This record gives sequence, C-alpha cells and structure tokens, in this order.
Amino acid sequence: SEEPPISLDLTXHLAREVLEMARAEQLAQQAHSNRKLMEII
Repeated sequence: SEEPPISLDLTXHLAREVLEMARAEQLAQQAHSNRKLMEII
C-alpha cells in the first residue's frame, strides 16, 4: 500500500472477464453438468 489503486481500478473493467467469464464457466459447467446428472434423476 503506497501507490494508487491503478491495478485495482483497471481490474474493475477486467472484472467482466475474471468474474463474468469465471462465473459464466461455473454456471455453464454447473448448468450442463447439473442438467446431465439431474436429467438422469
């Protein structure tokens, strides 16, 4: 903690990558995995 939050601020934009993409891949894996498993039950 010395320099300004430049990397944090820019990460704000890129949150639509590491949080949107990550969250999507989780919802997608856990949509189709869950759907394939649940389709069996």
